[PDB]
Amino acid sequence: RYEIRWRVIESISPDGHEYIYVDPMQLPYDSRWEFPRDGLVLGRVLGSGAFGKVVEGTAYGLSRSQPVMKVAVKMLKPTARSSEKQALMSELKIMTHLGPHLNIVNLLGACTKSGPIYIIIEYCFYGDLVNYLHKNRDSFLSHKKKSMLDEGLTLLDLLSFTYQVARGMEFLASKNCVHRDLAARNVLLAQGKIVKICDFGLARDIMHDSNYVSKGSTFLPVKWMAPESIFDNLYTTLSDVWSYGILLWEIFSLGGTPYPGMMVDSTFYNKIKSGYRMAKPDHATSEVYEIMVKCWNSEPEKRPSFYHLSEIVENLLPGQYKKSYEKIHLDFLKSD
Repeated sequence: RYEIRWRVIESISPDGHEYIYVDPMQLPYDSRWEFPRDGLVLGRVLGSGAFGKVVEGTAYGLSRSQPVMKVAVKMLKPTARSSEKQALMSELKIMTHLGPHLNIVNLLGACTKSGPIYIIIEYCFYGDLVNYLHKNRDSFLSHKKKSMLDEGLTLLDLLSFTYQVARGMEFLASKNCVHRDLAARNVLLAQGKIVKICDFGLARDIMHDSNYVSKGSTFLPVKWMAPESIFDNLYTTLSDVWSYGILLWEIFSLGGTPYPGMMVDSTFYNKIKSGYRMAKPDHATSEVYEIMVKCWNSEPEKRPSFYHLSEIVENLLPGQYKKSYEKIHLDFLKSD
């Protein structure tokens, strides 16, 4: 049952109600990513799920800038079915198609012969944003109080996370890529407080995860899904924009649960159909809440694009933030 959530839209109708996803099986794989298993040392498990895990590792000779490099490694469980092994390959093709960006968890290499499949990816020291925000809750709170009366976590960090996710999603959307599970649990934080969007599905157990709900064959992240996804099974980049607003609510609640205290049941769905939206989280500014509400337009075409969101949020960031971000993004693309 493992497969990546992400899809690439091959073609879409003018209205946008019909589309075709690229079938990764159609694409050939070039082995530009192949890396000798002997150049990899594996360490401790970083996350473990129903059909695979992600492990910390060190790669020797994988990078020219960093001949000794800390990495993460994705791999299936021992029982894993052939179909899912193919899903790992598909993931390799999709990443190759996207190419690099500062704010996604990037592919670095792969071991696909003479052993189990390994996907070598960037290591994100701080883990996922939910856990990071929970652990730094009281530090943010303390900063807020000091600011009120006059190394941690600040409002500038929260706006930086907001911006970097918008930039990573603008990149995916620019590639006709739809994430379909955008949420704080799928945003990792690297050293330097660089946020990196991913699909951490391999390392979760979907059946026991209360962020997902059964429908039919699968488990869906209903509280992050746009109404046309919930009701009509449609997922486009504009659906992701809805998810992005839900993610912002998680960020500015410092890792709160969306629709807190509401269970996904018939009354939940009826409230959504009636136009219910979440209230402002405690630590959102009014501008930030305005951004969320725009993302939650019932009409997909009225939602802002990720380019427009990146532009809006840049207006909330000090001019020098943008200049550091652009330098770090440059440094990243020049690496190796």
